[PDB]
Amino acid sequence: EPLGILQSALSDLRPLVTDANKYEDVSAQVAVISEKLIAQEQTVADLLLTCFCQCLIAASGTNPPDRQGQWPTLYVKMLCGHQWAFAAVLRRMLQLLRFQAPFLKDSHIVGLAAFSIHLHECQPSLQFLITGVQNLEHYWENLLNLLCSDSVGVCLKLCTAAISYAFCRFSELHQDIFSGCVPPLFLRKLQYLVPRLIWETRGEVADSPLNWNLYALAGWKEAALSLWNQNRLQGLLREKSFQVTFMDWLLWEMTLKSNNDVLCDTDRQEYQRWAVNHYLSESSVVGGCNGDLERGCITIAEAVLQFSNRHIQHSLKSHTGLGDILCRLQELICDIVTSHHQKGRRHFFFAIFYQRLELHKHLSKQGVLEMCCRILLGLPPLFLINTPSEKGIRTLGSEDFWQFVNKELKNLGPRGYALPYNITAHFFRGVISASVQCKDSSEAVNSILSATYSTCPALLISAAVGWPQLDPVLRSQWCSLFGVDLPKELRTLREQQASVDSCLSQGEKLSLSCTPWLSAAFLYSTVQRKKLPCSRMLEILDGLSSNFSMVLISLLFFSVMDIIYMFLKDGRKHKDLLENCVHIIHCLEQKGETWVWLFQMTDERKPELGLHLHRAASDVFLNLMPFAFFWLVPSLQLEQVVQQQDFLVIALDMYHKFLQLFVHHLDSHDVFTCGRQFLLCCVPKCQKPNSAILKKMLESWEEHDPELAAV
Amino acid sequence: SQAHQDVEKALNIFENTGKIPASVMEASIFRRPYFTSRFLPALLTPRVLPAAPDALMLLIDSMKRADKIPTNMFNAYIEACEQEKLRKQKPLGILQSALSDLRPLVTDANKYEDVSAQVAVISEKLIADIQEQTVADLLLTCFCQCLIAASGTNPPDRQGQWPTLYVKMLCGHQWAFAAVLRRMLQLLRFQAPFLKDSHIVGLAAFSIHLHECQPSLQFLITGVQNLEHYWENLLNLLCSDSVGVCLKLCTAAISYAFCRFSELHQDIFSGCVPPLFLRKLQYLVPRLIWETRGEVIRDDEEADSPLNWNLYALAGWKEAALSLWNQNRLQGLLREKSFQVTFMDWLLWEMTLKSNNDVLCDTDRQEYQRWAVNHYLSESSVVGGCNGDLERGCITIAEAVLQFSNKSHTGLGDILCRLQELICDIVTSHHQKGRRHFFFAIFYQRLELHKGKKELSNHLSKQGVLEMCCRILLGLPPLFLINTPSEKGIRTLGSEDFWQFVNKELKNLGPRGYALPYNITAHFFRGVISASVQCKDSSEAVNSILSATYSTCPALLISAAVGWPQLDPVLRSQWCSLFGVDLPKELRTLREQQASVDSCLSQGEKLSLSCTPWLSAAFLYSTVQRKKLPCSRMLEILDGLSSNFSMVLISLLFFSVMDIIYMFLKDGRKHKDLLENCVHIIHCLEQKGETWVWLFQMTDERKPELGLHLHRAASDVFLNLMPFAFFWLVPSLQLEQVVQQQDFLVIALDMYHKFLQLFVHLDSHDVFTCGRQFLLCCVPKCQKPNSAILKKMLESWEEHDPELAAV
Repeated sequence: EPLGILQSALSDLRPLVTDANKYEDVSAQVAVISEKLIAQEQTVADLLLTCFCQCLIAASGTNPPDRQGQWPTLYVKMLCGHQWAFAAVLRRMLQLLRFQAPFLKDSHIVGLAAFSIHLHECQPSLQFLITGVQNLEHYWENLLNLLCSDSVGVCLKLCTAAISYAFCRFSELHQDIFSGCVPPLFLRKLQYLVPRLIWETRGEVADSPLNWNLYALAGWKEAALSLWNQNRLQGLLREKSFQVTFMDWLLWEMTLKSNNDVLCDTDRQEYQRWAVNHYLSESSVVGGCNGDLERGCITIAEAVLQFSNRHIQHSLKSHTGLGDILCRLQELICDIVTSHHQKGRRHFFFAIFYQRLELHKHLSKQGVLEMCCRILLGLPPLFLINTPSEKGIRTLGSEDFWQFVNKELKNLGPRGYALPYNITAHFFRGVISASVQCKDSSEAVNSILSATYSTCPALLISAAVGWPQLDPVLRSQWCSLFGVDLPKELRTLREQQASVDSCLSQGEKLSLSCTPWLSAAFLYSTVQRKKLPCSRMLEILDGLSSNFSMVLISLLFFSVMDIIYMFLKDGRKHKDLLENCVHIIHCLEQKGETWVWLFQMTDERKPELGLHLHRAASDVFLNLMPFAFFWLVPSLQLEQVVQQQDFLVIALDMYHKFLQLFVHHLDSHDVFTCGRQFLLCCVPKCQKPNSAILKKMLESWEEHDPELAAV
Repeated sequence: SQAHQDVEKALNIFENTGKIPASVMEASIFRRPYFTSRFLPALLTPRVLPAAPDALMLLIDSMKRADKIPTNMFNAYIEACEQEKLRKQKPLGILQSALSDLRPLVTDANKYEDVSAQVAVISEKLIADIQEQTVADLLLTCFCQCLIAASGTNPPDRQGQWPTLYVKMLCGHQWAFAAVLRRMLQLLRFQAPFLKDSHIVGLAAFSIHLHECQPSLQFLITGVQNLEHYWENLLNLLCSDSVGVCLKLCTAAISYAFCRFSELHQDIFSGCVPPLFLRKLQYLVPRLIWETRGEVIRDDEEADSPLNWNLYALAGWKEAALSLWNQNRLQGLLREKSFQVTFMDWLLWEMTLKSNNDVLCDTDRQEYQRWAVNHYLSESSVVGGCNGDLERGCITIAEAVLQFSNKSHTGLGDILCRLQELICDIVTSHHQKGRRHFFFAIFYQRLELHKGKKELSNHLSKQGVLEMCCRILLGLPPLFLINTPSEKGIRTLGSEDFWQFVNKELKNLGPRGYALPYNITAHFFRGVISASVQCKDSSEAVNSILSATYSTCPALLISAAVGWPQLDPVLRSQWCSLFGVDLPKELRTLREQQASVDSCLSQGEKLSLSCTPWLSAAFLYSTVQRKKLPCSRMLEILDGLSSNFSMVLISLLFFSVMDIIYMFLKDGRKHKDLLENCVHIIHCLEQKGETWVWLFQMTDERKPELGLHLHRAASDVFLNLMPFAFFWLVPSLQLEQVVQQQDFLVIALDMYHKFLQLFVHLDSHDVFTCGRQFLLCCVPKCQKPNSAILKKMLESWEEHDPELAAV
């Protein structure tokens, strides 16, 4: 009968406590026997916890806690001295707080809070055979960082009775050592949950509470308010072990479930619009900003780049407080670009991304370069531009989005030669929303888009690929600000597109404007978009121009990249494309040119036309170019790829890279043979011992390092 | 027919911000031939069991019962529920055999012999909750078996002369064809997330075959129309709860219709499949299945060939719906008008899809949209779309948000977050040619349809749309859209708009009457604070606005005064965050007045007066009314000898006769503050008169300045209700209300007219005899015995128009 005696004892302990009968405690030791007579159960926990939760409220009324006795200490001892029950009550408490958080009473809460404090007093209570937790301290965060997200109206009515009990138990001594009785974390969530829920104590800057009135209180809006004004507390949450800060606030507001909250969506945004301003007017000793605004955006981005890491969340957690935060970050960005002393420097907000990409140099182009966009979009299309104000002239330019977009194009693996569209519209839509500030709003654009074409090609080629979805925006904007003719750099593009969409129909001619690699993009993308074959592209073209070949090279490049994309999707070859290219080559082989310098993954001697192309291509792809160089080289003549200049110096320098990938096993044969037969009837460098050496082992370098000397 | 729609509207109003409506309470006493036997039983006839183990609507009933509103008949409500519980306290084998004898027949010999077996099915089905929930899953299930049995011998092209026949047989009955529908509803709502992968294809082929028969189902619980009003309910509920199933299904009622119903000219084929399946596969595919949006490539190797009927030996659901979106005959069929998808239907689908149900992470659910919006924003207008007019975009989004209502919600937040991404590109441009006027217009035209005053059905919709008009403005703030600066080398910061909207159709929004709520009156201040950066001074641009605001749009200031204490630290912190210098000269006089009032109340120091007698008497009133102090400690501290005193004593009478009402509409009968007014009157008498009738006159004939600077802040719900108060309080005075007043009789009649034009009452309609007294002793213009016998009828004008000409 391990139960009957249990209830008999925990009942005899009921009346014996109404009066502090001296030394009437050994009846505690008795229960030990009972517990020793019982060691699935999950009831000993509740049986032993209700004794406390009921004897407290039963004695209270006869006397206040301080003048109550030495009872709870001995109870906690007789409980903890058997390190198996102490491994259960914790579990039942955490189990009933979370799941049935609302299905609780107003008299069981305090019964757990006081027990929690009493636990904190017996720090020697430390068990190690409890998976998930190591020490006691961890338990507090473990349960509270789950309560303050699922249900907030129970982390306040549980972190208030604890204080109202501590300030009635130990409120006899401890002028200074008081701090150390309560657990620290309790005394922080208050500082974050009280104002939020009730406004009467937002910004405003006695003996004791009403003698433990909680047992027959009239509410919680006055028991949480009769305690926030207590001059003994407001002079207590200033030490370091009770100091809430700015980042540690975002980390908790980002985790509130929109649903299960208690505030309407049009009331939990005033709280943020106030707090974000209360933490910007502070000192850094506390952790808050010193009155600036830079440190108010750096510190909101450095948290979003830290809360997503634990939410990989493949393709569910309810709508987090996230998003809202990013709306209180643009209401603040419109206050440092719209001003009269701009001095428009933006080196910051980008060096913040140069760090996360160096922690692991969840790859870069998987889950971090998709937040450097979700952020960079929610902003206005003006922040991407500098807007200097040297002497009121207020010229235009950009040097921190180019130097950066040249290292985030590695994101879009779909195409490889292009950015996405949604990050190319903001730019062109910004240079139009910034010229306004200038005097002649149609003489800066001509300057920006002319400095471009030489510093950030990768942005135009993503326009060319999207023109028919973009023109009716720029036009309707320049015709909505002021009805004046377009500039000479958002117009040339319309002409170069119309000189295409017509001549593809029924055939007339092509105009061949100055820069090749833009006309070629227009042409190729239009073909692809109209589903035409690859035979019109090659007949509607000049034959006597000095700017013909430089179009065909560029046309071969996109074909290569499309092959490579088709390989990274249900790996195969897509035979048809391998034909187009060879035609292209034959369309330029009776002119005496050199197409083999796209396959130089360096910058040694490539004429200026490649750099402006390779500096637009991702690096996920140029690591594969060899996977495409040994498919369309053998599909050519065995002799029309040798009259060139320095051929094999690319061939074998590329085979050196075809191996690192292994460590198409069926393609190893074709590479081993085609990069083995040319080496006889090749350039006049060597006549033997080079094919032998190549057959020896993977020592092409050990001999080439000396062979390339003479050649 | 009507009262039920009214109950629905009231409930929809009692959930987003729920205490009680206002028009119903006004009508309880005015309209009380129609509040009993036409609206109460309308709310008590629904007496269903408490289906939810809680109070879902009985909240409103209990709240009304807290008052005298519902009569003792309330008891019969409870006694009725019990009675309902007294009402609800509570072969097939050979059918399975026959219905199962079919499968062997249909392998090769389906040569018109599958008829007599149908005759037997129908002959035994004649004789047959469990009676229905069991037979449905017995008829239907036979499909999923017979189909799969015949789909191994030959494809559907050649076979398939039984299915139409079996369905023809089923529809031949009436009490069973109406069970399969609800059974499929339940079987695709609850058990849908996990039932099977071949119990589906046996439902697409039962959906289609129910289309080529065009049966009649005019009688049903909900679906009254033909099928076309049934597919949409199903598909909408489903795509709102379960997405993957919607696509798994839509892409199986198609693949079964390019194989079957093939080999026929392309002009009539498009009538076999319903329209909505395509009208929804044009939307789902590019949402879930990326790689088909228009970014990567158009891969095509099998474009012109009947795609293989492989769903029974397939590999997955990512090649049965992508080997279909690439078939030319379809991709060239999604261009007709019978099924388009336009930029006002995409929203009403995407703006009702609650997270916790979708299959996408947040940072992909927030890229899909940004792709869509930027695809219906570069599309012609003959098709659904807007060429490049960001204005038109925002207009459409706002119109949809307004036409979605007919709190906490997740989908709507995303739309309201894209509004900001669109707008913030405007305020940072300073159009000066297309300005905020393009936006507010929408409201004005959504708010004119409800002018045909009716039986408490449109007012509710009016305030319901108004609350959303407000919620929006709080959902597209960069926080200074509501500010109209200019440019002539400098910036003036003026705001000529949002003042008309407030003076016309916003002040009649919230409680307390004369004020607004403290969620929209902070945006104006937190916006002048944030737009005062562009200028060069930043301390005078604010004083200019706040000095102009005294003449026009005064209803804002008062809403600050009434709500100051929870507004001071906000600004005191914002300013220090931005500049970090002293405050201006017009944002601190308010603080000084508040502090003076406070410091004077505790002890008493003959409060001063800041020459603005409709501000300095709002502080004084609210500070009292919140701390529950009485009158005597309210006007015992005024120092009126010759300064502006009577005005500070009339503003209080206004504020005290506009809160006798907020304590009437809000579950009450009468409040005891009229004594405060009977005292203010005795204080205005001791002075040299200072008459008080300006307030009780609606025209603008001779009302002095403040007399029309006040009514320009009230609401038309109250000003239409003053006579009530005028006739409540009057009887507490006599022999001085007239003989020493000016224009009393005229006003009394002007009021007694509207006291009759309200309704189509001993405590309500009693001043009949009262107004039948003032005449015998009044300012005698003619007033001999005619108005004593002429106002004794229904014509207060048959002779008054002339009896006033003799004055």
